[PDB]
Amino acid sequence: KGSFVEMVDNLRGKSGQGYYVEMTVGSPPQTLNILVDTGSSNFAVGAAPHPFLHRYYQRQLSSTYRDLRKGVYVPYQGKWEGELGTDLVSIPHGPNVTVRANIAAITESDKFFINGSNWEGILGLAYAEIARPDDSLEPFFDSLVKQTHVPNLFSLQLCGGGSMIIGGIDHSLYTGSLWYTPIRREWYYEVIIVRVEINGQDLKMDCKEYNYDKSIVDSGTTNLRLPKKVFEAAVKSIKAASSTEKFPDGFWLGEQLVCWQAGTTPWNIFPVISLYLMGEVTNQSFRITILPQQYLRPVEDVATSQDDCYKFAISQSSTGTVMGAVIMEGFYVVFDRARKRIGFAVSACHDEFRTAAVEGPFVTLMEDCGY
Ligand SMILES: NC1=N[C@@](c2cccc(-c3cncnc3)c2)(c2ccnc(C(F)F)c2)c2cccc(F)c21
Ligand code: NA
Repeated sequence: KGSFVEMVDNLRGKSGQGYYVEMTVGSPPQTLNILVDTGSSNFAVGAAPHPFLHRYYQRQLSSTYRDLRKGVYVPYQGKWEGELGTDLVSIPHGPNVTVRANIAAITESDKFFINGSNWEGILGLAYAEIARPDDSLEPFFDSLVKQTHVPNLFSLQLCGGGSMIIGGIDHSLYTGSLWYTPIRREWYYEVIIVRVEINGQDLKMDCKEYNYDKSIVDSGTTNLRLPKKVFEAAVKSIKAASSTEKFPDGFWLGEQLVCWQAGTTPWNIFPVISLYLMGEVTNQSFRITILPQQYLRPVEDVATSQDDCYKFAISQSSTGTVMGAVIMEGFYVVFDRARKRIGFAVSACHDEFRTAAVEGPFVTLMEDCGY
């Protein structure tokens, strides 16, 4: 155990409900399913009964628990609040190690836990800068790296199951080349989008529009979220490409499903979306190409099962671009913290006409694209 091979397929999930890894907290170990979240920096676990919780962290049963005598209140679409402490943590299908880490024991929450998601807490994988109550609460990955010989890198293969490879890159999880984009600032995993194309047609905006006010890679968000101006242009362009069929406005707003008779989804009418990411060299970029099989999220429901029903998984944001799970799915994503960069490669996990791609280089002879 502890080898990248034994880490393959260590993630599970429910579509739109996040991807989770099995973890243990306390001594003796208490097994919990934990949402893998690149969009936050707290390790926070249900620590009191809840209607949506199968199990929860019982601090009174752990001799290794240490109370930090400090509250944490996290309002955000909902909220969670609790108490801080430290305890022994391990990932049974991860590295062969046990570490002492900060843990926020969630004692009260609103719209945080989801009915039937199968997870009991969240593993915030981003940086200390966005940790709550402040940057002095060391995130889990920082403790893991400080306490062991685990390399300062992790990778995610999200399969729309999947794999979280801690401390390395597993070559069996992707094909082709790994293309790197710089982490602009170590808070969220912030990146820069330099160009957006839909059906190979450039949106023709100043590239700063794509990164208003930041662009991040977030496994804890389902959708591709875009700033208002970008979102409006994307929708207009997708509507034009798919004009042979007209859908309700609620569909485009992500509040209404679109259904087709089972096996008849007209994938061909929907365009490919290309996001060009800043390269590791000046004015060089690479693109990641997403198919409608990624941006039209199937909604599993026995009641609608004579059909295949989808939610449009692209939505408006007022807090910048969010490259959520629907974007990460079908790409092997390397969070290369040691080299302050994020790598993308086509994942080993489309149709007979098109395939998702990671390709480059592209030259734009260009202004700075960030805020
Ligand atoms: N990326 C994020 N992680 C948060 C979160 C909280 C609860 C459930 C999910 C989730 C639901 N469905 C599918 N995937 C994920 C995500 C989050 C917000 C605040 N505090 C934390 C904390 F635990 F670190 C996490 C969250 C809330 C809102 C916007 C976001 F970008 C995130
Ligand atoms: Na180390």
